[PDB]
Order: sequence, then C-alpha cells, then structure tokens
Amino acid sequence: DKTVRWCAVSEHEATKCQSFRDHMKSVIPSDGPSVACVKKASYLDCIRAIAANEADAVTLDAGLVYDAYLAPNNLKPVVAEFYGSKEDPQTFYYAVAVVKKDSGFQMNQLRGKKSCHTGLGRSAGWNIPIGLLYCDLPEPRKPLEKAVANFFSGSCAPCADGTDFPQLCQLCPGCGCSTLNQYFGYSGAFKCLKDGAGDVAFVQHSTIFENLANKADRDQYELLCLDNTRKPVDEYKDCHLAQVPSHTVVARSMGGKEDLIWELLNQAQEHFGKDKSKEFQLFSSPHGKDLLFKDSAHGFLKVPPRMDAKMYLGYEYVTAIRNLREGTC
Ligand SMILES: [Fe+3]
Repeated sequence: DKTVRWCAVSEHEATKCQSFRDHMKSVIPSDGPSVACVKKASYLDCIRAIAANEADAVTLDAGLVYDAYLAPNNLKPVVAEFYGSKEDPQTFYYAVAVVKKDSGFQMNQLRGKKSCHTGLGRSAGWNIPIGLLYCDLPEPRKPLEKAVANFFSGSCAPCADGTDFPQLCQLCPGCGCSTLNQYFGYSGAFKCLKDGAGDVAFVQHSTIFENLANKADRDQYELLCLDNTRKPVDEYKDCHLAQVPSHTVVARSMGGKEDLIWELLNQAQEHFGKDKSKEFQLFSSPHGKDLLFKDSAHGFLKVPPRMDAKMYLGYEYVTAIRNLREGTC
C-alpha cells in the first residue's frame, strides 16, 4: 500500500505515466500501491530528484545505472526488465550497428561517416561502439566527446553538450535528451539513419523489427559485424557488437520504497503486461516507443537483496565503462 512517484522524462512519458496511474487505479484495490507522476526534462534530473526525495523510481539503461550509483546520488538497481519471452526470460540484449544496404563501408572504415546514437553513456548507443573504436580515435582521446566528434563527420549524440562539442549535435541540433528530440533513443537513432542524416545507427537487435514491418523494407538494411563484414538484420546473433545487461529501475539506498516498487510493477505486469489488457499496455503506447519501459520488454524480475550497481552490471561491463573514462590503449 501507498504511492510510488515515478519519474517521467518529458511529455510523452508523462502522458503514458498518467494513463498508467489511472488504469492501475481501476484494477488495484484501495489498499494497493498507487502511482504518482513526476515530470522532468532529462534522465539526469530524474536521478537527482530520486536522490533528493522528490521521486522514487525511474527505469535506466544499464550504462546509466553506473552513473546513478556514483556519489552523491548512490542509487541502486531494484527491478530489472527481461526480454525474449516469459518462457525463456533474457536479462540481456544485443548491441548492433545498422547500416543501409550497399553503403560500402565496414566497421574499420567508420572514420568520417555520420553517426546516430541512442544517447550519451547508454550501452548500445554509446558505451559498446565507442569502446570498440577507442583506439581508432585520434589523440587527444580526452575528452572522449572531442575525439568522437573528430572521428565522425557529424553525429547525433543525445544528452551531449552541443556548446562544447557542436559536431555531436550536427544531426540533431541541441542534442535533446528526451523523446522531444526525434532522433533520441533506439527508435530515434534508427530514424536518424532511415531519414538519411546518418550512415550508421547504434541500437539494439530488435530496433529494426520494431520499426519496419515488411521484410522487403528491412532487406534494405544490414549489420556491421566485428569481422569487418556485413550480414542481414536477422543474423544479429552472429553479427553483434556485444551483449549488454537489461535496463533496470533504480531507487534510493535509504527510504527507497523498493518493496512497493516491486509490488507495483509485479501487479502492473500481471494486469497490463504483454497481451494482457486491451485498455492499457505497459510495454507499448500510442504515444511513443520505449516510454517508461522498453517496448521489447516482456516483464520484470526482482534484483537480489542489496545488490549494488557494480555487481549487477558485472566486472566485464564495469571494466569497459572504466576503461572508456580513463582508458589506456
Ligand atoms: Fe539500452
């Protein structure tokens, strides 16, 4: 029982959140957990708000789960999204690089091309691809933003500082950090490629399938494999850049309401999970893609007792992030 203040990032998420609240109100008893919606402009404002007791929960891509864990925020992962299916839940997804058919370049010929990223610091859209190209970048590789801006001939890196690194917002002026920026996120990064602004989009394996319904339209795209070859989009399992951890809901380490967060999400998935309700869907929305939770998620899994971000993420992934911040070739 009682309220969970969910942090919505911008307008579209705020709208889905209010629908969430209302529908949960009609199915959950008076003694059940309720939702309240707190709208912020960016995920970073959501992280600050939770730490300052202005909100209670927000779902974050795993690369951002690390930042949320750092002081003075010290948030912890409490609920994880899972993909694939209820039968065989997967707590990871594949980072891939999508390109247009016959564009004529491999992974080792990315210098000078234009890039579309889901957002600064995110797993598939930034951490994995930039981590793999780190040494191909020109010195000085610090700050990272500068070297990336000089490697590509223009990008859209949402949440980056367009004032200090204008090239990173060339494809999306402002580098807006929310769905108000049409090239934000997985589907936004794909749109950036589809529209012709960029040459490559760093997204997840399911992104193209969530955006292109005809095999004929998808046959116009390919994936860049690490062996400097290209494969069709259905072959991501044999052509991906890395496997990364699921997006996860984070909460305060003190007075965090993790029990209510789990109670709310568990009930929510039972009533409004995949193919559960015709009235409301937790994992899709007429208002946008990946609002509050990823459209590709099938449900939630509780994170084990008192697990910190580092253990949750794993040594390899946390290493990759570290080596990206300081890193020596
Ligand atoms: Fe992600």
